[PDB]
Amino acid sequence: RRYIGYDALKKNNVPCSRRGRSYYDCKKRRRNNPYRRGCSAITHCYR
Amino acid sequence: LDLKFANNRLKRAYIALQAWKKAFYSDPFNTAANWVGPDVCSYKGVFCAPALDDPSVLVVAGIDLNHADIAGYLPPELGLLTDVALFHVNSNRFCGVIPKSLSKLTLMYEFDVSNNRFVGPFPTVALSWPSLKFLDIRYNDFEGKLPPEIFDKDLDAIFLNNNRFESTIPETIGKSTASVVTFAHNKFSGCIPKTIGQMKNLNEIVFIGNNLSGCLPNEIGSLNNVTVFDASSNGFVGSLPSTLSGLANVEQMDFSYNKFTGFVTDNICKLPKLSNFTFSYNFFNGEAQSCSSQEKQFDDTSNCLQNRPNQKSAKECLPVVSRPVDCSKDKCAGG
Ligand SMILES: *[C@@H]1O[C@H](CO)[C@@H](O[C@@H]2O[C@H](CO)[C@@H](O[C@@H]3O[C@H](CO)[C@@H](O)[C@H](O[C@H]4O[C@H](CO)[C@@H](O)[C@H](O)[C@@H]4O)[C@@H]3O)[C@H](O)[C@H]2NC(C)=O)[C@H](O)[C@H]1NC(C)=O
Ligand SMILES: *[C@@H]1O[C@H](CO)[C@@H](O)[C@H](O)[C@H]1NC(C)=O
Repeated sequence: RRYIGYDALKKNNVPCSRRGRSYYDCKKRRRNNPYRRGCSAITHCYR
Repeated sequence: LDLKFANNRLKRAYIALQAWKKAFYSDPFNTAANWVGPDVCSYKGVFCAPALDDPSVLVVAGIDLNHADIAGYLPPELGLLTDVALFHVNSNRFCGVIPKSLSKLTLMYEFDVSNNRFVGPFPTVALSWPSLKFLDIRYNDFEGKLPPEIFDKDLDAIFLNNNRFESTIPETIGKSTASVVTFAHNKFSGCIPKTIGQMKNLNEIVFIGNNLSGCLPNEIGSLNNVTVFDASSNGFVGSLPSTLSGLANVEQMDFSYNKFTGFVTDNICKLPKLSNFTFSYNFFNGEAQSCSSQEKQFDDTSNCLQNRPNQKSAKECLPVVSRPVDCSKDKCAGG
C-alpha cells in the first residue's frame, strides 16, 4: 500500500514524519538517537 | 570570543551554524531564531547523541530541517561540521551549488537536499562520502551528465526526479546495490543498458517522463525480487519480451504514453502479487485475453484493441509500417 518510488514524485512528502529520527529507524523516539539504523532497505521500512 | 563548550568538536559546529545562520536569507517559520548561544544541542533542527568515537563525549550527530521554508545558500564553513550523518534539508528555498568543503563529512550516511533550488552540475563532492546510503537530489535543477561512478558505490537509494539530466544511463547501473532508483521527469537520452539484471536486489524503479528510446533490453527479467517497474511517458518502441516472466515478485507496472508495439503475453500478467497493470495509450496488436477481469486492475485505453472500447482510430493505429522494430541488429536489444 506504501510505495516510496511513486511517493518520491511528490516534492513535499518525507519517508519519516517524526523529525530528527533517521529515515531508516522511523519509530518511537524514546532517545531520538540519530546514530541508530533500524531497517536495512528503504522498502520494508516506510514509516 | 568568551564562550566555552563541553568539548572541542561542538565548538566547530557552533562556528558552522552561526556562519550558516548568516547565510539564511529568509525563514518565515522563525526556526532559526533559536540559533544563539553555546548550548547547540537545544537548537531547533540539530540533534545530539553520544559520539561513536567515545560515549563520554556528545556531538552534533544530525541536522533535520524538514519542510520549514528556509532560503539561502550553503557556505563552505560547513566543513567544520563533522560527524553528521543525516542532513534533511528538504522543501526549503536553498540555492547555490553544494560546497566542496562538505567532503570533510566522512560520516555522511543520508543526504536529503530534495525540493531545493540548487543549480549545478552533478555534485561530484557527494561521491566522496563512503558511508552514504540514501541520496535524493529530486526536484532540483541539476544539469549535464550523470557520472557512472555513482552506481559503483554501495548505495541503497538514488533519487533523481524532476531534474535536467541530458546524458544517457551509464552502463555501470548494474554494479549498484541501490534498492530504489528514480529517473523520473528527466531528459535522459539513449537506451536502457543491458546490464540491469546484474542487480539481484533492486526493489523499486521508475522511468516516468523521459526522452528515452530503443527496444526494451530483455535482460530485465533477471530481477526476481522487484516490486515497482515503470516506464511511462517515454519513447520506447518494440514488443514486450517474453523473458520478463521472471519478475515473480512484481506488484505494479506501468508502460503508458509510450510507442510500444507487438504482443501482450498472458503468462506473467497473472501474478498473485501484481496490481494495477497499466499499458494504456500504447500500440498493441496483441490481445489481453487473461492480461480486464476484476480481481486486479488493468488499463487498456488508446491501445488499439478492436475487441475493447476506448481504442484509437484505425487511421491512427499503425498507418505507418505495421512491422515493429526487429529488436534485432538494434544496438539496444542485441546484435
Ligand atoms: C494505477 O496506476 C495508474 C497509472 O500509473 C494511476 O493513474 C495515475 O495516477 C497519478 C496520481 O497518483 C496521476 O498523476 C497526476 O497526473 C496529473 C495529470 O493528469 C498531474 O497534474 C498530477 O500532478 C499534480 O499533483 C502532484 C502531486 O500532488 C503535484 O506534485 C503536481 O505539482 C500537480 O499538482 C499527478 O502527477 C496520473 O496522471 C495517473 N495516470 C494517468 C494516465 O492519468 C492510478 O492512480 C493508479 N491507481 C491506484 C494508485 O490505485
Ligand atoms: C533478491 O534475491 C537474491 C537472490 O538470492 C538475493 O541475493 C537478494 O539479497 C534479494 N534481495 C532482496 C531480498 O531485495
